[PDB]
Amino acid sequence: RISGGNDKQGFPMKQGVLTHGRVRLLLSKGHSCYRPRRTGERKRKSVRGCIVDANLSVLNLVIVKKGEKDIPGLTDTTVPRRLGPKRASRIRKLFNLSKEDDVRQYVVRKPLNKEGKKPRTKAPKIQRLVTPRVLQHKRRRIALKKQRTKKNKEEAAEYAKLLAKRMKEAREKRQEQIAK
Amino acid sequence: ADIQTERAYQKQPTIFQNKKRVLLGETGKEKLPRYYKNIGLGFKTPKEAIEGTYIDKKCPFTGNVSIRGRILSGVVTKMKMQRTIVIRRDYLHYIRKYNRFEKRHKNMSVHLSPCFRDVQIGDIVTVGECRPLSKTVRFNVLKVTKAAGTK
Amino acid sequence: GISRDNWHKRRKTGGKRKPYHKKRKYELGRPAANTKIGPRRIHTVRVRGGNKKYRALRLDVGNFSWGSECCTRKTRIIDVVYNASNNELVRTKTLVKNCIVLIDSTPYRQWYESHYALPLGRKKGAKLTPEEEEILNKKRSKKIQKKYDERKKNAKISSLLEEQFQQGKLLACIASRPGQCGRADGYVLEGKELEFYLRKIKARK
Amino acid sequence: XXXXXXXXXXXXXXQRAITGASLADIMAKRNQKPEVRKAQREQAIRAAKEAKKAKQASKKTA
RNA sequence: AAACUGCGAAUGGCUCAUUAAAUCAGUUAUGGUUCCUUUGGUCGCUCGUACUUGGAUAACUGUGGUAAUUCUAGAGCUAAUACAUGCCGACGGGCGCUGACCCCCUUCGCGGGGGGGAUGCGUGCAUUUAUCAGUGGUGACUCUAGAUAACCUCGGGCCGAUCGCACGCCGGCGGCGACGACCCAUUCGAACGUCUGCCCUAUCAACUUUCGAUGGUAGUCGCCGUGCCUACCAUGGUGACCACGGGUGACGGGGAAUCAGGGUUCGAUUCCGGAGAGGGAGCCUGAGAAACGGCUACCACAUCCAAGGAAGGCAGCAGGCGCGCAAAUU
Ligand SMILES: [Mg+2]
Ligand SMILES: [Mg+2]
Ligand SMILES: [Mg+2]
Ligand SMILES: [Mg+2]
Ligand SMILES: [Mg+2]
Ligand SMILES: [Mg+2]
Ligand SMILES: [Mg+2]
Ligand SMILES: [Mg+2]
Ligand SMILES: [Mg+2]
Ligand SMILES: [Mg+2]
Ligand SMILES: [Mg+2]
Ligand SMILES: [Mg+2]
Ligand SMILES: [Mg+2]
Ligand SMILES: [Mg+2]
Ligand SMILES: [Mg+2]
Ligand SMILES: [Mg+2]
Ligand SMILES: [Mg+2]
Ligand SMILES: [Mg+2]
Ligand SMILES: [Mg+2]
Ligand SMILES: [Mg+2]
Ligand SMILES: [Mg+2]
Ligand SMILES: [Mg+2]
Ligand SMILES: [Mg+2]
Repeated sequence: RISGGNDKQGFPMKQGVLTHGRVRLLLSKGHSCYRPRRTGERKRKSVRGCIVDANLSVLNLVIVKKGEKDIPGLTDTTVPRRLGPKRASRIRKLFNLSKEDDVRQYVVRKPLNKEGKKPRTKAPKIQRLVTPRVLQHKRRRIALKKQRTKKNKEEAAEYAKLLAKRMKEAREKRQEQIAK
Repeated sequence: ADIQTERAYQKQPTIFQNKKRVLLGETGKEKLPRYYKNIGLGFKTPKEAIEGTYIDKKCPFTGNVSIRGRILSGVVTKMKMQRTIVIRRDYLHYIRKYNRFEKRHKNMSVHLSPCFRDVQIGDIVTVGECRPLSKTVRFNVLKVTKAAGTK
Repeated sequence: GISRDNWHKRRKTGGKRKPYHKKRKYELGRPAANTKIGPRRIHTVRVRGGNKKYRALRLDVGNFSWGSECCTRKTRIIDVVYNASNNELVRTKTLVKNCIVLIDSTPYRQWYESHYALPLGRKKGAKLTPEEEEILNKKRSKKIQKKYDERKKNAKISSLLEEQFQQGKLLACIASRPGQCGRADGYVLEGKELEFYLRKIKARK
Repeated sequence: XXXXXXXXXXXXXXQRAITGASLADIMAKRNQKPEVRKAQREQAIRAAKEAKKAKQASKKTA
């Protein structure tokens, strides 16, 4: 499957453009082949189109299906992924775990070594792991919710009780002044 | 009738006329209740507003504006604009060097509610300041006093 | 871009002033959002202070108050009959504040006939369907029949309105400006204004 | 004369050995059946419960 | 370390080209608006996978291209307070409309009256509209609060899927903090208005209005008040109290020099305000720029080139050239 462009002048190929040669484009964030210096800045740049010619410096090819014979560079040796999964659910995925299995046990460890230095095992910190801390913060903020509700209850009761002591004296003043 | 000149219908935005009634109360009369407000500085809102039939949104009494700011007075000179007049304020500007004043004047365009009428060129009008009504019109006529020679 | 500034302008006397500063952000005008009747289309604009202005390119529904009987229902908009500002704006059928518009009688007539149990805008042919007869003729209990009967004194309608229902289309006017607001919402034309505008639109012929 | 057809291509996640666990270990833990895993879970859970009530006794001791 | 994220880069610094009721000063207003932050308020008021959810991407690994840059493509991985998605919980209800049926009083009975009630439909703050009534507040609201009907943007509003430190209590409970957050209020403001004030000129006496001049009515646009802009009407508005036009070796003030009293002259320059970043114009980002140590053009200038292309902005500090009577250390 055809992927990457480069042309004799060095420009990338942007998958949208339908031409052969250069096109001047205004690139914004999220577009291909430009990474912005300042937030929300656009640049005008030169982009070689998505159609393939003898003009190209370089052409990048993905391999979708392997047919028969093994190529020297691209097949025989397999290079591992460094860095297995850092998120809890991704781990439950890799190892097919029910919700009730300890993720802590299954995490991939990096077998770190160097000449002259003691052999190490590294493990990434798991994120989105339920844990005494996380569980605590929850009941914490709920507790704050109880507090607010209580406060509104007590304050309401209070001001209601105070309003009456003003109201009976307003009635006393109005009634006494009127009957006079 | 005769109140509605314009292409659009002429209303008093804060009053609901179409409140339904018995056919015994429809035979009595149609009197759409005025909205009028008491303007604050102690100008009694004229009789001709609260009874009157006209509709002007920019009038201080029967419409939406609030009178806050400077309160000025002047004399009416030119009224050919519809619902506005040009008044002139005179004063003496002191020149320090010569120790004397020179005369000066300024012309203000100022809006005039159709309740006041018979407002006649050369009579004293006291105005108060409003939020801008137009390009040159920032004021509003609060009360009209006749010229010294009225009969 | 479009500057709604005051300083490109003559003085009160009319001497042109030379602008002291070049155009400022906050004096900016935007392009006109004309609003047409069709399937709902809306574009959010970010304005001064970072608040969202909701802009309406195509509208269909609007909700309206039938003020006499004090209700409000969510209705489908049909057409622009009349505009005080511009005839051009009627022609392209553009929704602005205070232009005048035809709406479905339907949800109103439904509410009404549920409230008063009375016929509205029905043909003198009198032809009815089962749901209709079971809502209108219904069944009552003593306290009920007294309630409804007590309201029957109240409900009678301006001949103009009555006719409108018979045609299926009501005359209404838009109080909210869809351009900045995002909804075209408004009120049914009743009584004096209704008769007035009727006179204007008969005059349009 | 024209093209009416829009091709639908599929995405496949293959498997690679992740550094520190070769594909044999990944598949060793993956293909592990429900009996094995349920035993391991309940055993670790009970070991942890014992350590925890031991540390509750060690909270009330101090 | 890096990189993502958040914030800042709108201040400060420089200069005085433009600019003559403009800027600006004292004066007032915002009841006609926007406001990152800070400070306090709110944040189980809504009756309808959660002991935790989805996908991607950078650093990193690697394969690269181009003479050239703070250029960047393709392939592998993997995070969140990035993006998204989305619950339990309180919660039992209360209140509105509906009301199958039921009771009681009354009645010869119809009827009249008082109730009680299964059933659905609605249920908060913001949003937009209409109507009703008249807790608190003003010199004055079409104010604030209340009640009714509905509304609610797929280019979506609020309701915390987050972080740390102590560790304790009867398998449950919680102390302090950190970020967040709609909305009030507040602070810093900002933006438009009010009243009065400017140098010379008549060898400038009439000026503006088909292309908004002045006002009216309805809108559009805007953060809102406004010919700001459109549509339709009206024919206005300014002027010897000097309009309009021209000039200024004109940024305006606070001030300076000189002075008996009165003046005359100067204020580019360290404080306050305004404008501008070679000239014009136009936008992204944002609470806030029409920003220039952001960007996109055109004009004028000028740098690199492998001739395809790329990159510019000292009226910041130094310093250099030119101009000049005239001004300091890379
Ligand atoms: Mg805000
Ligand atoms: Mg960064
Ligand atoms: Mg901050
Ligand atoms: Mg706060
Ligand atoms: Mg690399
Ligand atoms: Mg990749
Ligand atoms: Mg107007
Ligand atoms: Mg208007
Ligand atoms: Mg016009
Ligand atoms: Mg100058
Ligand atoms: Mg000077
Ligand atoms: Mg100065
Ligand atoms: Mg200097
Ligand atoms: Mg300064
Ligand atoms: Mg500037
Ligand atoms: Mg220069
Ligand atoms: Mg910012
Ligand atoms: Mg610029
Ligand atoms: Mg610079
Ligand atoms: Mg700067
Ligand atoms: Mg220098
Ligand atoms: Mg020399
Ligand atoms: Mg010297």
